Amino acid sequence: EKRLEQEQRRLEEARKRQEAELIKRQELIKQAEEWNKMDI
Amino acid sequence: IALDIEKAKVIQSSIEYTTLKNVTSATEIYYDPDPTSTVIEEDFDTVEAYFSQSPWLLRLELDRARMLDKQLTMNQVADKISEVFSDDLFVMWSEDNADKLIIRCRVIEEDQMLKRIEAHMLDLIALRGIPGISKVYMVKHKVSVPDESGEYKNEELWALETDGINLAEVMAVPGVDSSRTYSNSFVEILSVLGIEATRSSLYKEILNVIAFDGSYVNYRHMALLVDVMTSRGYLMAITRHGINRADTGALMRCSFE
Amino acid sequence: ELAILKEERTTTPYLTKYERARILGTRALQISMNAPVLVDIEGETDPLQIAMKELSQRKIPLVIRRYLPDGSYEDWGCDELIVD
Amino acid sequence: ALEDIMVHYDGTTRNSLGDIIQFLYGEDGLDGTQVERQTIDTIPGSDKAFHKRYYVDLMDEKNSIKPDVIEYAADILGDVELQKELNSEYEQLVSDRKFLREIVFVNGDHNWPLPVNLRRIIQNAQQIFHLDRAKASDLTIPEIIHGVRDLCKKLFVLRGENELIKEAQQNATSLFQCLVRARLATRRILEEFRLNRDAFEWVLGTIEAQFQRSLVHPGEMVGVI
Amino acid sequence: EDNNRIISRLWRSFRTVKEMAADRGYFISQEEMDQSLEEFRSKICDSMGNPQRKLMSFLANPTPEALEKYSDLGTLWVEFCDEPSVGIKTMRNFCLRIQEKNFSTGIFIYQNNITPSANKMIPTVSPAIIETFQESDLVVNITHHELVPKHIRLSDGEKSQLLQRYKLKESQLPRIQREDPVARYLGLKRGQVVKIIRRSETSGRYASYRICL
Repeated sequence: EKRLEQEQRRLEEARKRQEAELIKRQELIKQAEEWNKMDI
Repeated sequence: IALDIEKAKVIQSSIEYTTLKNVTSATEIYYDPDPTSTVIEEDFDTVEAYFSQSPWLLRLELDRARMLDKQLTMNQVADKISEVFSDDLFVMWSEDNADKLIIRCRVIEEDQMLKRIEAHMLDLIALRGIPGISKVYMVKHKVSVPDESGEYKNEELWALETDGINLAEVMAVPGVDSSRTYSNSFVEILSVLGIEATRSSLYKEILNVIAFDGSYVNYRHMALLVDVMTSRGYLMAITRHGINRADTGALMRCSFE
Repeated sequence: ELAILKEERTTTPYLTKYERARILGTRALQISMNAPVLVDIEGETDPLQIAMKELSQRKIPLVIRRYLPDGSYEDWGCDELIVD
Repeated sequence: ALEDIMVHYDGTTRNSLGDIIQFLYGEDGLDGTQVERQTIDTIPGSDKAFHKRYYVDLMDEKNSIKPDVIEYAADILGDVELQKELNSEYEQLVSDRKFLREIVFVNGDHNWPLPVNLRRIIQNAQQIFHLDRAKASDLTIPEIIHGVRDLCKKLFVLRGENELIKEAQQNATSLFQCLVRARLATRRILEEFRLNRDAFEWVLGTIEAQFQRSLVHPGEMVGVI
Repeated sequence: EDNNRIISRLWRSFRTVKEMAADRGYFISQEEMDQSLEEFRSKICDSMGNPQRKLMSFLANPTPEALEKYSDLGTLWVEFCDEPSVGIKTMRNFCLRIQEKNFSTGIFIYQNNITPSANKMIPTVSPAIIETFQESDLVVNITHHELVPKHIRLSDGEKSQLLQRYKLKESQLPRIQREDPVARYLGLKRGQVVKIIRRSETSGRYASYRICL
């Protein structure tokens, strides 16, 4: 059970990191879409 | 696809190079001044049914047997000719139910020009398949794969072996395991997959040559040889043009050749 | 500069067969040229046999200098190299 | 083409210019004459056979070490720390099986030339110490585990405390360590070979010494060979 | 029909480019990595199904791990070119776009071929780096081949540690060409070292190093 708890903690940490990186990524996606619209 | 013979045959047909010359049985040139009719009585029915520029008629008869064997369509051949010649030639093709599969063409002193165009047609009209792959064979391979219980059990799978090499194009064909396509010409392997793949392929070829007659040579010797041949970033042939083009001492190099 | 300190010596601690052969040859030649013998000789007369007897007892007064590819070297005494 | 290539004192294989051909001769640093065909025991067989051969359970009585082969069979059942040690050993074995079966030898071939013949060493120990008879061994499980674990760290191909040197040293003996752990498992030692203590230290010392003797000698002209 | 196969090949090239950008250290969202073929047709193909290469251009920034390990990693701009043949004008305007938006690295994927004049202005785009790939050779990801081991670019500190450990000079390492397919996949610049961890039948695992040219 101790091993399972540690595994769950690490999984939650990884999930938080992925969410933060996705939040950062969406800004770049928006900028890219705006610039591609500008080129058109 | 590996475990199904029908899909494997479909892939084999899709890969092999086939040109118009492969299926063409004979070609002929006729004089016919009426674009809306013809002089030949045999082809008169088909052309009149179709109808319901230069007078020089260029026709050619396709072998029905091989045309069927290559799983081709008269419409496909006509479309290929039209694509390669745009609208510079008016093309009519007989139906599949005709006694002889024929296709007629017309230009929109030209006899020599027509002969040259016919030669070019027989030369470089590509119907389907990867260029450079002359022949393809179906081969059964025995592979030992762990079972659901972890036991290793033999298994038979279908694979293709070709004549001629085009690694980059064949790797891109859908239905082909692009992560395992292999060639016995490591120059192409170097041009496609890099230098480490060239090292592995070179070792495999050398081991194949040595071990064909049942002989065994320790791994480290062949490893050293293929590490020497590929240590400069490119294949260094074991000749004067490979060895003597190094930075070694002049006295050492002059003692060889 | 080029010499490597005794504490940082990283080569093998064993006497390679080439080093063993060269050491035996040099010691045999030196004995044949009337060098002092550092072990007691019972009844032996062959210089090579005396050299082998000296080597087995770690009494050969020679030093191996092992040259690294960059030019630096390590000095190993034949009395501190392990011999099979 | 290959004349001026020689194994140097740092283990690398270089030509006359000093250019590196290999970072370790034969990728393991061994001599061509000191290797033999051996079978790695963790590769073949079904999962059930592997589990039966290598797993040891100290809680279930009928899935434990037989009591007639060990003197201390009374105070073994129910121990949890010793079970932790056994579980670590079995996890190491499973990792070795996965590494060999999925990366190195995908086709499952398990007969490969490797240094120091283990079968010969074991039968020599059995003949030397008279390991016949139904006598019970006095070799405790922690001694087996710690001895094999320490042995797998004394197979020096490269000397030095550098981190990159340690990584190369660990890489150079992966297959051989897999072989050693496959042969010198706890269950196999206690049941199949029935070694006692003295035989066990003799086997460990012999393995280490023979491995040291099977390395390549600096100054080999391996290119000409 | 042929439109379907063209779209499929374009989708495969897009997936390969995204994988390449991920390998070089930049961050690509997991949802974008698994962006399937039907979604690609929905987003790119028009009413007649024709694709626009201009809608596929994207941007990426290095992950914190890659940024920490490699301090020279900037922003990456990847653009597909509509023109089947690229000339001096198109390369010049691409260079202008890179310079005005101060991108560290720009990848320019063309369709058929690149004129020699366009090739002659690639080295003069400093300090930004412009790398060109053909569409045909990106259909298959070569780094997923069986014969191709894993190449990892070494940082400057690791390269220094390597040269100190072996007491080497840069000319004494095994070499890898700059036009080598894996070298172009990793965007190797002259003087950089890749570590290759390789299968070995004598020791299991063997790590080799090569230096670019």
